[PDB]
Formats: sequence, C-alpha cells, structure tokens
Amino acid sequence: SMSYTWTGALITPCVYATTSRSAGLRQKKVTFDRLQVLDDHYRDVLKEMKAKASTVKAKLLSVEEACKLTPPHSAKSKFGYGAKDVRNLSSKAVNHIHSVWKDLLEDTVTPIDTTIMAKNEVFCVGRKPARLIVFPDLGVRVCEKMALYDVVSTLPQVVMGSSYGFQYSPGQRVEFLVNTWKSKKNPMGFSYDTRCFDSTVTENDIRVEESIYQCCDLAPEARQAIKSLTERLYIGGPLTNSKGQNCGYRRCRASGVLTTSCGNTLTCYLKASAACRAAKLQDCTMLVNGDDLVVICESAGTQEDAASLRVFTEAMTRYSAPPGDPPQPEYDLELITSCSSNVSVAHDASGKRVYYLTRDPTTPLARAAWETARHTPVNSWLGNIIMYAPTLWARMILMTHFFSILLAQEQLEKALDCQIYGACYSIEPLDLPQIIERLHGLSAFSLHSYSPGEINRVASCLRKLGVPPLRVWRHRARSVRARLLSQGGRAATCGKYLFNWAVKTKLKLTPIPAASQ
Ligand SMILES: CC(C)(NC(=O)c1ccc2c(C3CCCCC3)c3n(c2c1)CCOc1ccccc1-3)C(=O)O
Repeated sequence: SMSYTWTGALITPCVYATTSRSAGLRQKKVTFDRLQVLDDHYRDVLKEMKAKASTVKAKLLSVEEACKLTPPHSAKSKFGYGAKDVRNLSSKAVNHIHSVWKDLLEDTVTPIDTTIMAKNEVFCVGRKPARLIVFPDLGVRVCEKMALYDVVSTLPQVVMGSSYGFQYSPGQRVEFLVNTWKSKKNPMGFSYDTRCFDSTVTENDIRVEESIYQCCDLAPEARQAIKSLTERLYIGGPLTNSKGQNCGYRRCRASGVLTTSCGNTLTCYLKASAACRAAKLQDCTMLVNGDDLVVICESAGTQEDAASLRVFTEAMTRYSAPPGDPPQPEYDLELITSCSSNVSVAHDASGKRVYYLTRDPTTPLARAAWETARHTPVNSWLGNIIMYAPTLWARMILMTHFFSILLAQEQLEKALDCQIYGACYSIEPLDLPQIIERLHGLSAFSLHSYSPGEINRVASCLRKLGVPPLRVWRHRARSVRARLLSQGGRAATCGKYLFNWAVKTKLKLTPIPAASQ
C-alpha cells in the first residue's frame, strides 16, 4: 500500500537549516507503494524472537511515573498544559491523561490524531530536504509510556542480545565492534542503509511488532492499551498540519511515537537476520540501533562477498527494506560507519593502542558554528565534546574554541542544556573533566598518534569549511589553557586535563576525586 496519501493541504511551518519550504521534496521521497513477500527465513527468525519475548515480563507505569519520565522540552498539549506541567504533576495534566488513558481502553478503533511538521536542522553543503516528523498530542505520549515504557527497552535486549546497540555505553560499543572484528579469521563488514526506513515499515510489520509485545507477560489493561495504540495510532492514521488542517494519511511508521525506536530495532533485526540466512553469510554478528544496521561476518572471498551482499540486499528488498546506498563490503574496521560513527585507533601515554569512536567533523563543526552565531537554546557543540571527547577534532577545535568563548563572556559556570544519549542533561562546563573521565577514561586526555586516515579527514574537512588549520588551534589552546590554570579552582582542572595535549611538558593526570563535603 502507499506509505502516504496526500490531500494537497500544505505542511505548514511550526551552512543552512531545513524548513517547511522543502517539505514537498521529502514527501515525494517518502511516498511509495510497499510490496512485501515473506519466506521461511523471516518466519523462522520471527518464531525465535517470539520465543525470547515470551520470557519477558513487563509492567504498567502509573500516570505519575509516566509524567515524571516525560522529557522537559516536549511540545505542549493542545489541551492546555505543557511538558513542565506534566513533569510537575499538575492537576490539569494529570486529569487529562487519565481521561486519555480511559479512552484508549474503551475505544480501540478511532484513529488518533497526529501533527506533522518539518524539522529545522543544520547541515553543511545537493542540499537535503527537511525531515518530516509525525507525533500524537502530549497526553497520548504520556499514555504510551504507561502502556509500553517498561517494554520498549527491556524487550529488545532480551530478544536480540548483544545485537541490541542501545545497551552499550560508547566504550562498550567500541569494545563490541573491535572484539567481533578480531574474532573472524578474515573479517568482512558492511553497514546497510535502508532508504527512508520509516516509510518502508508496513502495516504487517507493525502488527508483527504488536504480536511480539503480546508475547510478553503483561497486565490485562496493558494488553488492551497496546492493542489500542497499535490500531488507533501505530499502524497509521490521519495527518494534521500545524494549522489544524488535514493534509493526508499515514500507513507507515510515525517518527515520534514511543515505539519508533524499539520497533525499528526489532523489525530491522528481524529482516536483516533472515536476509543473512538468505545470503548465507558465515559467522554473522549484527549490531542494530533502530534503522541503523551493521553486519560483521567471516569472509568467503572478494567476489563471493560481493555476490553475498547483493543477495543480502535482494532479500531485504523482498522484505520491503530496499537500500539507499547500495551496501559495500569493507575489510578495514575503520572504514565501517554505523550510527554516524566509526572505530579508530590512537595511543595513550605509554603508547598503548586505544580504540575510540570518531566521525566526520563536518556536521558537528557546522552546527557548533551555527550555535556560536545565533546563540541558540540548543548546545549541540557541548554534546559533541562529550560524545567524541577522545577525538582529535573535539579536543583541538571544539574544546579550545568554546572554552575560549566561555572565558571571554565569563560563562564558565553557566550550565547548558545538552541533549545526548537519549536524555537532556543540565551540564556545567567545569564538570567536563569528570564527565569525560567516567565516559571515556583518563586515556582520553592523553591520546596521541592518531591514524593517518583520521588526521587526513579532519585536516581536509577544516580546509573545506574555512576553519583554521590544526596548528592554529594548538597555539590558541596553549593560551586558553594558561588562562584556565591561572584562575585556579575548577577552571584550573579544566586547563590541566582537557588541554594537557597542547603543552610540551605534560602535567600528570591522576584520577579525579568525587565531590566532597
Ligand atoms: C579567520 C579566523 C582565523 N577564523 C577563526 O578563528 C575561526 C574559528 C572557528 C571557526 C568555526 C567553528 C569551529 C568549531 C566551533 C564553532 C566555530 C568555523 N569557522 C571558524 C573560523 C569558519 C567559518 O564558519 C564555519 C562554518 C562551518 C563550520 C565551521 C566554521 C579569525 O581568527 O578570525
């Protein structure tokens, strides 16, 4: 069936940014008839998964638990309250959510409304159209957590095991990839890019996902709500623009429901697993985060692997998940990008090899540049500093430049909102040494001798963007550093740890103590 049907009603508004002006380009991209044919490989895998699901027990969250787990900056309800009101258990929001939950149990058919908007996201320049998000009202969102919050995390882990990527901290991901890679005699890996994965998700895919939830041991009321949410919301429904006008109907995954991530993870794992069997990949290990898929297996030979991947892709396509980028076999782990990252090697103080996650700095640099400029309530630069703390480009460029700006504006102690790892943290910049040491270990203040590919990518990327060479940054760093040290206190600690790389004569970096008093 068609992933979308449109009524012509415009999708109205809520280095460049995406806007509603390109919504037409995306709609054309995401709108197509899906054809899905399933075979015994798919059925065999689904049965194995259901058997694992059958061992999971999961519980209803009360209205209050679900409110407390509601993120602070969610789009407000059209029923007179917003995310802060939910977090604060205001009577207004509490009363409405109870009415919404009751209606979910008593009505299991009436399509639930959703809003569609185009995202505003910053990119560097072939310009990409804005992403479309589809989401139900805040009240419904909280009820989703009541029914399914205890499901959507626990369940995929049990079903998929080490393949479920969301269980891993950043160092655990690296560890899993490197160990998997080193366990093959002749490793071959490839990422698989599904073309607009959300649009490829069929009604059958979504009823399958529901059938897998129900394999869980649930409360009766939870089964009812999960069935209802599926029928009224998940499988499809009407789309409303920001103006209150209907602009079409959906028959695929909505991007902004609680089950988007769990569901894409299960369905991607299910389809890919079966496709591995169809292709006869040997000693397969998969890693899955939602729609993002990477496979590492035992090489059968250069042309064999190429043929294998083409048969892999044919299976995924039959299963309704056709490739955006045709997949490509790699024989070097560094060259495999999954979840916008790749493993790379450097050396620590004693010259030990340290693997860490890095990525092409283009988008992080562009967004940070954008945030310097227009002073946005969004601080993506700080999140990138944390996520990619060990990297060449985060240490020498982003840290240097932003601690530079923090000093000048004397903002060293103003906490910034930071959305990372699926949560919104209130981050004080002086905490960065302690944060980094926990996430990445001390080696992250001491890494040197980065790979030639990594260095080339960074230096080349800077040139493309008109950013000063790394040499400029090392010089600026030494200045920012001395300023931090001179101020002493927590500022000094930042100079000592975050910038010991810019200095000839290294200070000794010892384990930073937890807070006292
Ligand atoms: C001319 C010179 C040498 N420039 C700088 O010092 C300088 C510092 C930081 C940055 C940055 C960012 C680096 C990462 C943190 C956010 C800003 C970017 N650019 C500069 C140029 C060049 C133009 O604007 C950009 C557009 C896209 C990506 C990066 C940038 C001067 O001294 O005036």
